[PDB]
Parts: sequence; structure tokens; C-alpha cells
Amino acid sequence: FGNYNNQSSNFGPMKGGNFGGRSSGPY
Amino acid sequence: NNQSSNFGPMKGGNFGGRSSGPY
Amino acid sequence: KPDEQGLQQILQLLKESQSPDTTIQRTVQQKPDFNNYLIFVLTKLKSEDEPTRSLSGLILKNNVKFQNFPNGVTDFIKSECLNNIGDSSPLIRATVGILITTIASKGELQNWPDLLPKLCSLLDSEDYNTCEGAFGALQKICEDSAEILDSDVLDRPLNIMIPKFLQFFKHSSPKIRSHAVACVNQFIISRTQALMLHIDSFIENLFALAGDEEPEVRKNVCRALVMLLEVRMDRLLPHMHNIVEYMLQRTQDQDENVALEACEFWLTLAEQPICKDVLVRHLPKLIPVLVNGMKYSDIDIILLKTISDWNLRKCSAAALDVLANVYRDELLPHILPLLKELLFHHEWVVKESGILVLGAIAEGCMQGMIPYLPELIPHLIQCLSDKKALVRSITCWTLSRYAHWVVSQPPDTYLKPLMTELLKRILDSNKRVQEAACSAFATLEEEACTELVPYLAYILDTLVFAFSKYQHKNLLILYDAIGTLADSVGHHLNKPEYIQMLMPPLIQKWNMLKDEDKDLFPLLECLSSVATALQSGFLPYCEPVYQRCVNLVQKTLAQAMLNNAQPDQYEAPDKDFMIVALDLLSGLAEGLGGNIEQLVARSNILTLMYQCMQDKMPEVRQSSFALLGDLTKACFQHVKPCIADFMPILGTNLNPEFISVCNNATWAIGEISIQMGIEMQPYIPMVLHQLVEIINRPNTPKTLLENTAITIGRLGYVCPQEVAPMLQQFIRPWCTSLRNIRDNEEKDSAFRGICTMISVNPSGVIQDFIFFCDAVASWINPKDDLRDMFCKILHGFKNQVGDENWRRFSDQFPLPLKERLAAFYGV
Amino acid sequence: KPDEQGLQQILQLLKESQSPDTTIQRTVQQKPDFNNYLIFVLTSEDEPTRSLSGLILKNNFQNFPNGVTDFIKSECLNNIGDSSPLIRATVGILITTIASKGELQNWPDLLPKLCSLLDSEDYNTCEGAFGALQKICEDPLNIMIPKFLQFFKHSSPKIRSHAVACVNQFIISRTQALMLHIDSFIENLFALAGDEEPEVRKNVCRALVMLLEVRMDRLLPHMHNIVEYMLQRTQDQDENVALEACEFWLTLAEQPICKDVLVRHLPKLIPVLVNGMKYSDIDIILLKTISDWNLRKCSAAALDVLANVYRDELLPHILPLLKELLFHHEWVVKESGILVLGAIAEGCMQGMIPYLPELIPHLIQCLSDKKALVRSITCWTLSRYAHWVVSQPPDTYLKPLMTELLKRILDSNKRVQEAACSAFATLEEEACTELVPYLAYILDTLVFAFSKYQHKNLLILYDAIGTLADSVGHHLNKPEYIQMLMPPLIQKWNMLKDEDKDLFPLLECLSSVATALQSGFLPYCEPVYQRCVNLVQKTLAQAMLNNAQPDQYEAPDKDFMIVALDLLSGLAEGLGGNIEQLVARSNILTLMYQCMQDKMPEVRQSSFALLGDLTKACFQHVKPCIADFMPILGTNLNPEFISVCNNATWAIGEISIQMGIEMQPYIPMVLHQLVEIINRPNTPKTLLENTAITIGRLGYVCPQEVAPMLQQFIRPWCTSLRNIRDNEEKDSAFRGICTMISVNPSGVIQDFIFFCDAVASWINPKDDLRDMFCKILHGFKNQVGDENWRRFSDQFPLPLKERLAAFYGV
Repeated sequence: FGNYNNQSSNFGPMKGGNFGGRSSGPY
Repeated sequence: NNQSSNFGPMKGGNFGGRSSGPY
Repeated sequence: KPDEQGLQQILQLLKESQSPDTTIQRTVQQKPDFNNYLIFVLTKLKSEDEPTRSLSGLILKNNVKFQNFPNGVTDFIKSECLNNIGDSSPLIRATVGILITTIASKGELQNWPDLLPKLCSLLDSEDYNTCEGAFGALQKICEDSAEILDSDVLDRPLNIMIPKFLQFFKHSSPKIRSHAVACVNQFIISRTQALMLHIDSFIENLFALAGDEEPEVRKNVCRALVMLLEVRMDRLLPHMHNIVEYMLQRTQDQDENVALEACEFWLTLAEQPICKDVLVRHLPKLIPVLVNGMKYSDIDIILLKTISDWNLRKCSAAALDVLANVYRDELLPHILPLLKELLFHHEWVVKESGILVLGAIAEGCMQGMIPYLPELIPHLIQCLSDKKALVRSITCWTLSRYAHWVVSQPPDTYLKPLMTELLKRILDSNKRVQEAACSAFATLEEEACTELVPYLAYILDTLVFAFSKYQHKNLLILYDAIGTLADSVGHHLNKPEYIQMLMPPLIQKWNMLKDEDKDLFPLLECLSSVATALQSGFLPYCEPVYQRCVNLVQKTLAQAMLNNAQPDQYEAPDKDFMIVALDLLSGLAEGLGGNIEQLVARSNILTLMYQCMQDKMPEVRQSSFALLGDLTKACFQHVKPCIADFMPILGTNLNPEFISVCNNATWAIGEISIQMGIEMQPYIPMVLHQLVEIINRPNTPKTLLENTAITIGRLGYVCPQEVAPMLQQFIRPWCTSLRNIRDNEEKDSAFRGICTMISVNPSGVIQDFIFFCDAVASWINPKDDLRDMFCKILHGFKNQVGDENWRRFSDQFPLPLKERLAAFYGV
Repeated sequence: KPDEQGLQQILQLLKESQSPDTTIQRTVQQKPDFNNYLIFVLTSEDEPTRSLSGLILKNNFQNFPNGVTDFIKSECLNNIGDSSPLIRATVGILITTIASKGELQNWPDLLPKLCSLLDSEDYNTCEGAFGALQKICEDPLNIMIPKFLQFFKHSSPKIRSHAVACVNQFIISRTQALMLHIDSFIENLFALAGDEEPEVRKNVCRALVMLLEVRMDRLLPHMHNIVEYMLQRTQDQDENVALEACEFWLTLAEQPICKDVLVRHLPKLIPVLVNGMKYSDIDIILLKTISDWNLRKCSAAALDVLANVYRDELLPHILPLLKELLFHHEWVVKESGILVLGAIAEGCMQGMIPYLPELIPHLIQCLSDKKALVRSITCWTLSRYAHWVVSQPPDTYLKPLMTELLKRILDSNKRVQEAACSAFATLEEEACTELVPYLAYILDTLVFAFSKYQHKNLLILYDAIGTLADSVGHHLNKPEYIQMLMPPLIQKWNMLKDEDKDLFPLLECLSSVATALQSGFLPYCEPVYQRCVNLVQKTLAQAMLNNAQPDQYEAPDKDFMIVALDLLSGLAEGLGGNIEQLVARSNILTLMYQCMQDKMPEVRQSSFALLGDLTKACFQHVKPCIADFMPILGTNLNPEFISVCNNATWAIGEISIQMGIEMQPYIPMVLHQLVEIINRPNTPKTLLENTAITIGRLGYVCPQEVAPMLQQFIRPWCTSLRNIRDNEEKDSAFRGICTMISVNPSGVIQDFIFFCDAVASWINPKDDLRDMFCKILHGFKNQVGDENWRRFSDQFPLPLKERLAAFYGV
């Protein structure tokens, strides 16, 4: 208690992934 | 003045095909 | 002559049609337009033969029928045509003519705006051929054009063009003279102002042409006079009797076209109020003439070796049907003497025409015919067997036109013989007697009902046999007959000996037919009549039948969605599949009752039903609302969750513009009442007001009024505190409705509603208490439970108003009612 | 007799060079399944013709029950060890494919027959069966394991290789028939380590890898001994064995034992990994695409994971090397040093900050190396450090990076484009509002990219534009910007037809963009709206037809719907209120009601999201449907589908706000499950937070209904919201709990210590909220008296005790 791991809120809908995407990367 | 009842749904089933007739 | 001299020989060989050139040259050309018109217009001088020159012009005519007309060389053809509409060789002129007329007809050609302006201008030519060629094309265009022609398409005011047409009534050749009449006729129904102001001229000129030796002018005059009968009655009324006597002669005309166009005059006159008084004196001459036009001759050899949909025979007959409905009994003096000889006269043809007359007379002169029936009916039953096919056919029909009387007599004397004879006729004859007999039998079933039960085995053998015997066309008439039986015999049809023969052919067509075949409509409508009558006997079959119906509804709805999203990419569905599947589902719901619940529970029928009730097409809503009431009554368990959803829609659809939807809505609402009881309360506001409005509405069909009367009653019986408040507003029409209807479990439940509604708001009846008494007096045999309610209310008011006031009031009573209410309820 | 005489002419017309017989024999081919096997098993002619009879036979479902599946099976099992090696293997494929057609049981002798052929004297009979038994294992036989184990010893290379190959397909199954024989396998594997055959050697490696994951207990006694071997195999000649050996380090690094075990080996291991991280064969196939998995990538992946295991301790083992690689030497040796620099990045980030002020400028320089493959990973490695670059003064690192990266997005080859555009999205994401000074500048290039790019990179561009809109928000709402970004997007929109799957990324982009542009999207919003509704309508319609008749109607790609729903949801969030008119005239809400019912979670997830979005925008129109929606909302409060659950939950919260007291009848059908979700163990923090707020919002609007259950949720409710920072939503939930507490104070008594902590989590509550807290805490102090309150708060940690004192005077 007393000390609060401070975090940004995740309130709201969970929007689905976009149908583009980024680079998979070197591996 | 007496009659027979018409209570109920009207089914206008115009897909039965009687003879158009002589005219 | 490189492309031309090669194409000029490809048409010369195309003429000589063997087996080779009839497939080679015909397909060679169909894979150009400019040179063909060069052949028809330029080479069609000495250089080539007329038959050849006009042929290239006619292939061009066929070519025109999209990428051809949108081209820029289309302007060369079009230019070339108008240069020689009056070519001296009739054949080439005729070719140019059909080429022009076709090009223009290709979507009201506004790429050709010079056309009509140049045509009207070419009417004033001196070259007769140029004048007649132009008037020819103008007439065809005026007639084909969907709209009438504005001054914008013409390049002259109609104020100039109408009177210019009338000028050509007055002199030219007979060809032009009628071209002229035809043209002005295109302006009558639209009530074109130019013509209305030139009315007296048009009429005067019409009388001038009446008597013209050329038949085409003459029929146009008749055709014109018929149109004016509907549009401009005020201007003919002075000359009526003089017109009638002209038309009487024209009906008798040497030429069959004129005769038919004149004959249409009576059909049109009959529709008009004045008809009765104006015609009376001419009946002595009109009727003999109509009847005469009702034989055949050339017709005859065609029918035994079909004929036109409409002709002088049908028209005269049709005219005689109407006229009968006009004068009724008053016509019989003019018809009976003539009918007396015909019915027995000659052989074949003259007799047949008399049988036709007798049927035509029916509806109109039914009452005045009753006397003659006991002696005529047996003669007709006797005629059913005549050697000649066409005499059997018409006899079936004429008998069906007296089905109601046959039914009202003792079943042994008229029905039994007729029915026996009719059942025979249904089979073995030619296709024409099958149709007539089968159709006529379906009429008889509808009228006979319970009276058929005796003969049900013989009836059911006949129709089921016909299934194998008949062929597409006659089969649809059979579907109607089997359907009518089921309806007219009800549960009586449910016996294993009947089921085991009726079902197999129906299921055979069921499996044979595919979901896209419009042959399902008559078949399924049949099954909905059957499923209801066979009640729980239908159980072995309901599973697959239900599943299919839902699919049809689902798919139609799906298809309708696609079309809505992408009209230009998805075809609109034929909604008749949906209307028919719904109707069969409702027929399962009625016959099976509670036994349907599972199928409903396990399906998505109610979700689908919900979209159907919102459909644009009245017929679709009408069907679904009937289904709603049927489901409400059979498995409310499953319906109830949706009551909150359906009721607002039910409320919207309480609109008498669509009498059949509004009726079925009303009926569903009342059936929902019974089912919910006091829970109905929240929903009454969105419904009651509209219902009181339609029961009070003048000119409303008996059925709609009756259903509204029962629905209010049921809503009352279930929520008196809700409906009683408005009792004063609807009781007058309420009583008027159910007053004439005989006793029944439904009429019973509506009165029980009114009674609980009174016993809350007794003030509401006072203003019209007279009617509520008449309503109680209509009941021939009340249930003991109802009797008490009526007494407690009637005596209860005697108690309120006082014994003195009660006597003075029950004095203004019609005497029989005073006695009826005095005796039956102790007043 | 006659058809076999034309089969010599059938396999010679499939051997004639002509293109006229390359089409005619293709038409004569598929026009048989018994004759071929005779040509291979019995029938004299050339040897290619006898085996080409096998290819068209193995090509050949109707013959599997047509009596021939006992006549062909006769010929192959009888001649499983033919003269030429070709014919022997062709039979091996045939025995496979005949049994491979499902799990066909026309063969009861099969297994027991081949497992008897194994002890044959004839080599090719033994090898034949073993090659057949292996093909089966890779596509009931567990009793063979101890017999398989025997063949590890004596025979050729081939037979030993099948022996280890078969036993390998049973380690995952964890079968008793092997698990009892553990040590025999392990010991036999060790004796097969020294094997001078690569095919054997990799299987031995692969086995030891699967053993890491299935039987850790048995390897530990050796471990430090197996590592020394694996390290040598990682370095092996023949890249196949090397790669299979590499998977070891990746697998090992996933077991907790790894940390303490490897520490000793690191100085030996790391150089070996890093050495394998460069390329040579694959190198030329890139200038003049390579595989999805090779030694390079595996080594890199291993090195990434180890960096995440050891964190900064990895540095001393690697920095030395990194210096020799990053600057020194040319192309390939350099390239790998920078890949190492990116690989290391996540794990040992903090330890590498000191080194960045010198390295990131150096990387920014490499962004324009004359070698493409050096350009590419430079983009990537840089993106792995985006968070530091953005945390520094913009002019030193961000500005030049954003400059060079933007150049790299355009021109070069397709591979550097990809890396750079994807890297830039990572920058946008970390930079956010720091890029507003450059919006016009950035958008200039990304619009050029839109013309230049091909389909594959186009996808990555869409993401960069989407990410831009999301990272910058309203700052995108300026006519300069909308004037350049919108035309290329409309162009594609108009160019594409409703059936084109390339419509997915476009609409998901246009969804992020529509939110960023608040009201700027108004000129464009009508057709965008209309098309989406069409998509949803058509998708559901087609699904109905398929449902009615699968035989005759193709089921739809519901992604058109998911994409349309997500764009309507972004349109609703953007225009909010302006959407009102469009909604009213459309039939979205009817369609949404079908969507909420759809069997695909994603379709439900998207519509609930839209439901909540439309509840805010134009509740006027959503209200009449509330009675219909709430049962479905109630149904979808199911944690099995986290996303659908969250969105349903979110929508309920949003709904309640819009209807005050009126929400009461709907609480029972929703409440229980919400309380169950919040008490659910191992539940995502997003779902818990949303569940926390919805409970709050509900109880705020209907205290009498929800307070009764205050004891059942107060604890998890507190434990959740307790950790999120101050926001307009946490505030709205806390109000609801306060209102409920002052209706059922009793329900809080039991877990009251958590409410005190939940209150103390606030740092700047609104004044009205500050009071509610105050009045409650005091109410409870008064209730129990000062003495009891002193006893209770003495059990608080210090910061709680002190902040409640200072802030609330309690």
C-alpha cells in the first residue's frame, strides 16, 4: 500500500489490429 | 339480418390459378 | 468499290437461302452499318435490284437492336433516311420507314431531335409519297412513345400542330386521312390543352369522317369516340343517341377490326353513370347485335386443329356481362325471348353461343333467373356430355356461374347430379374441357363445403388421377381445386385413406421442383390449404416442409438486402417466394398448433418474421402478420419475448390504405391480448386510438370492421381500465358490426369484453344504449355464462334510469326488438 | 495387353520435347490407377519410364476403395527393396500416400509388417522399411521405440539416421514407451554425437533440443557437458546441422535454469552467435528474398533473448566485439555489428545509454551507406532506440533522424523502403506531438511514397499514416494537411471495388485519420459512411445465403465487415454528434444487432466498440434499441473472449451514463457477471480496469441496485483502479462507489483498508470528489471512535498514513 505503481489508463474499447502491419524485422 | 363470420386473417392467395373464362 | 463490291455480293448470296447461306451468310454479317445504308439509299437506283437494296437496309434495321447508334456514322444513316422517306418505289420507302421508326424507338432517341421537327414539316410536302412517308413515321412514333409529344420535341406549339392534323381529316387520300386521326388520338387521354380547346373542331371533323369507305379511317373514328367517352363526356352528351346508333352499326361492321373497336364502346359507356337512362331505348337493338357477335366461324377451325386474347366474341360477351349488372332484372325482357331459341336451336354453334349468353347474364340478372333455373340447370347438366368439345367447355363455365343456387337446393336434385357429371368432365376430354370442368369444380367446392364430404373419396380419386393425366397449364388449375377442397372440407380430409393418396404426388412435385422455379407458388399455396385441413395428420411431413419455407424467406430477405446495397450489381428477388413460404408456415401453425413449438424454438423464424413485417410490399407484411397471429396462438412461449418489438410495428400497420395488412395486424393484436392478459396494458396506447378510428370510418369492408370489433373487445376483456375510458366513441359502430354476424366463440369473447368495459364505465353506453340492446338481441343462442352478464347489465340500467324512464325509452323500440328483448331478458 | 502398349506411348509423349505434346498429353493424362503399378513393379524398358509411371500413380480417391488398394499394396510391399535406389524410394512415397489419404484402415498388416521387415538380412529390405516408417512418423507405433533405439548402433549411416529420426517424433508425445527408456536414448544420443555424418548429427541435435522442453530433469546431470557439444555443433560445417544446433540456445534461454547455467560459457558462446549473424550464400540472393529461417536469424534471435535474460551483464561479453564490428572493416562485417547493436537493444538498454550520444550519430551516418543492406538494418537498429532519441532535445537526434529516415522511405530498393517506413512509424509512435513542427514536411514525403510504393510496402505505409494520425491527434486538423493527405486516399478508395481485399488496410487507415481530423473529415464523411453500411449489409446478406445453402453460396470474408465497423466507429468518434443525421437515415443499428450476434468474436468486438461510440455520439437514436441490445451485452460478458468482453463492458458503462435512473431494469441481467469478471484470477488489466469503471458508472446511476453487492467487489475494484493515474474516468467510477458507500456503508467495513488505499492513490482529485472521500473517511472515524481509528490506521504503511492525514485530516 501507500506507494502506487503509476500507470496510464486502458479505459475504452479494444480496437482490432489494422490490416497493414509494420516490418517483421531481420529475424 | 344474419351472416357468416369473417373473423381471422385475410389470406389473399392469388397464386391459385382459376380459368380466366370465355372472356 | 473495294469494301462495297465485296459486301454487295455477301447479301446477294444471303438471299438464296438453302441450308448453306441460311447459316453462313446470316452469321457472316453478324460479326458495316454505313455501307448497308449506302446500298439502300444510293445504289438502289438502276445499279442494283430493289429486293437486294431493301435487304441490306433490313439487316441494318436488325443491327440497330447500342454501339451502333452511339457511333458517329449513325448520323450518316439518319441523314440518308430523311432525304428519301418519299422514295418512289414503295418497297424502299417502306424500308426507310421501318429503319427510321426503329432507330427512333431505340430509347426515345434524343440523339435525333431533328426528327419530329422535320417530320411535321414534311407533312406539308407536295410529293404525296414524302407526305405519306412522313405521316406514316409520325404516327408510329406518336403511338410507340411512352409520353405524349411536347412542343419541345416538335418545334411547333401544339396550338399549331393539333389543328394542322385536323386539316388532313378534310381532304387528302384515305391513307393520310387515318394517319391524321391516329395522330390526334394520341392526345386524348393526356387531356392535352391544345386538343381540349380544339375539341368542337375535333368532334365536328370526327362526324365528317364517320361513314368513310376506308375501314382504317372508320375504326380510328370509333377508337377516338371511345377515348372521348371517358375524357370529354360533356361534349358528347348532346349527340349521344346519334353516336349510339352509329356505333350500333359499327359493331355490325363488315370489317372485324372496326367491329371490335366499336364494340368496345359499350364496355366504356357502361362504366359511366348516364349509361342506364341513355341506353334504355336502344336495348331492343343492341342486345340482339351483341348476342350475334358471340358465335364463331374461322375461329372454330383454329380451336379444334389457340385464338386471340381479345376479340369481337369476348368483347360482346364482356359487354353483355356489364350491361346485365347495369339493368339487372330489367334486361331479361330483352334477352329471354332470344335466349329461349338459342339454348335448343340448331346444332353446335348456335346452341354454344346461347350457353355463353346464359353464363354472361348470371351475375347481373341472377334474381330474375331463379324461376327459370329448375328447368335450365338439368338441361345444362345434360349438355355437359354433348358430342362437341366446345359445348362441354362453355357448359362447365355457365354452370359454375349458378353454383350458389345449386348449393341452396336439396343436394340430391341439382348438386349430386352436377357434381357427378362435373367429376367426369375433369378427366379424359381435350385440354379445354379439363380446364373448364376443373375450374368450375373448384368454384362449386367453395360454395358446397360440408355437402361434399359424402363424395370425398370419389372427389379425391379424380383430382389425384388428373395429376398424372394433366400437363403444366391445366395442373395449376388443379392445384387450385385441391386447395379449395381442403379449405371447404377442413378436418374431414384428415383420414389415412385420404392422406395416403393426396400426399405422394404433392411431395413428388415438392422434390422435383427447385427453389428458383415459380411453379412453387401454386404448389405451396396448395399445401398450406392441405396442412391446415389435415391438422395433426400433416405431422409426418412438417419437418422438411418447415425447414424449406424458412430457407425461402431467409434467402429472399438476403437477396433483397444485396439488391438494396448494390442495385446495379444484384437482381431484386421475386418476393412471391417469400409470400408463399410465409403462407405455408402459417398453414402449418394453424393445423399443427402446439406441435410446431419445437421447430419454431430451434429456428430463426421470428427474427426473419420481424424483417418481413417491415417490408415495402404490402402483400409481404400481410402474410407475416397472419403468421404472427398464428404463432401467437400456437406457441406464445416463443413469441412473448418479442411482444415489445412487434407491437410498435403492428401499430404502424394499422393503416386502412392497405385494407388487407391492416386487417391482419388488427387480428394479431387481439390474439396477442388473449395471450398476455393484464400485461397488455403498456401496449394499448400505441394501438387503441387507431383502432377506434377505423371502426368509425365510413365505407370500410365488413371483414375489417368485424376484426376491429373483436380486437377492441378482447383488448377490453383484458384491460378494461384502459379501453373503457373510450367506450362512448366506438360502441355505435361496434354493435353495428357484430349485430349482423351469427353466434360464435369469437363474437362471444368480444361481448364479454364490452360487458367488463361497461361494468367499469357505464356512462359510455348511455348515449347509444339503444344499440347495445340491439346487439344483445342479435344473439340467437347465448352461452349460459354470457346470458347472466347481459341481464345484470340491462336490469342494472333499468335500476339506474328508473322504471318510468325505462318504459318511455323501450317504447321508441322497433316492435320486434321490443318483443325480442322483452321475452328473452325479462324487460 | 492393348492399354499397356499405349502406356509406352503415354510416358514417351510426356518425354517428347514438343509444346504441342506438352498440351495434348496434359489433356490425355487426366482422362489407370492399376496399370501404372505394373510398369513400376514388374514391367524391360528404360528406367526413367518405369519411375515416371510412379509419379502419375502417386498423383492418383476413388481407387482407394475400388479393390485396387489391396492389389497395388500387394506389389509395393513385396518389392520394397528394389535394385535401383530410385524404385525403392518411389515405393516409399506410394506406401505413404496410400495410407496418408486420411487415417485409412484397409491396412491392418501395414505397421506389423514393416516392423518385421526391419530384421531382414537384405539391407535394402531393412532400409526400405525404415525409410517408410520414418515418413509415417513425420506425418500406436510407440512399441517400436525400444527397437528403434537398437538401430542407433550397428548399421550404415542411413539406417542410424532413420533410427534417430523416428524416435524424435515421440518426444513431444512424451510416450511411456520412450519415457521409461530415457537414459538409453540419452546415452545412445551421446554415442551418436561423434558421428561423422551430418544427417545423423542434426537429428541428435534436434532430439537434445526437444529434450530441453520435455525432460529437463534428465539433461541437468550433464548440461555443462551438453553445452560444450552444442557450442561445437553451432559452429559446424554444413549449415543445416549448425542451424538445428542453434535452436538450442533459443530454447535453453526459455528455461529458468539458463541464467545460472550459461554464465560460465558466455565468453565462448556470444562470439559464436555474433559470427553466425552475418551472411554469404544468402548475400548474393539479395543483390542479384532469402528464407524465413536460417542460421543468421536464429543466432540473432538467441542473442536478443539472452540480452533479455542477462540484461546489462551481457555488455562486458559483447561491447569489446561491438567496437571491432561497428566501425572497423567493411560491408558484411560492419552490417552484422549493427544488427548486434539492435539485437542487444531491448534487453540491455539501460546499460547502453552512455554509449548512444556517440553511436546514434554514427548510425544516422550509415543511413546513407552506399550498400543497401547496410542502409536497411540501420533503419531497424535505430528504431530499437527511438525512445531514447525522442527523450533528448529534438534538434540533436530527432530532427536529423526524421530527416534521413524520410529520405530512406523514398527511393533505394524495396527492402530499404520497407525498413525505413516501418522504422518511421516507430518514431511517430514515440515522438507523438514532437512532430507537429513537421507535419507538412512529413506528409509531403508519405504522399510521394503513396505513388511510388508497390502493394507490399503500401501496407507498411498505411500503418505509418495510421500511426501518424494516432500519434498526433487533432494537430492533423488543418486544411494544409488534409489537402495533401486526403486526395491520394480518396483516389485508392474510388479505384477499389467492394470485393477487393486491398480495401482492408485503406479503411483501417482512414479510421485512424477520421478520428485525428475532428470535423475536418466532414467534407468526406457521407460516402465513407454509406459505403461502410453497404459493406456490412452485403456481408451479412451473403452469410445468410450461405447459412441457407452452403452447397450453392460462397461464405463471405467477414473482414470487409470488421473493417467497415471499425471505420464507422472511428467516424463516430471523430464527428460525434455530426454523425447523428447519417445514423438516423441509415439502418446501422439493425445491422449492428445482427453483428453483435455474429459467431465470429471479431465481428462482435467491432460492433460493441461501435455501440459504445454511438452511445456517446447520438444516444437519441441508440435509446429505442436499448431493450434489445442489453440482453446481448449481458450474453457477451464472457472472459473466454477477452476483447468482446471488454467492449461489451465498456459499452454498458457508456450506456448507463446516458440513461440516469432509467438503467435500473437492465442491471440484473448484467451485474452478476461483471462482479464475476472482476474477481476472476489471471485477468488482463485492461478488462479489469474497464470492469472496474462500469461497475462504478452503474452504481453511480443506480446506487440502490448495486450497493447490495458492494462487499463482493470492493476489494478487486480497489486493487484495479488503485494503480492507474488520475483521469476523468477513474473519477466517474469513484463517484459511483462513494454514492454506493453512503447507501450501504456496511458493505465496505470488511475490506475498508482497500478503500483507504484507493483514495490515497489520488493526487489531484476534483474538489467535489475530494469532499466525498473526506466525508466518508470521517464518517468511519466517527463511527468507530478516535481510539479504534488510531488502532486501525497504525497498521497502514507510512505514505498511506501520512497522506490520509494531510489531505483528509483523518
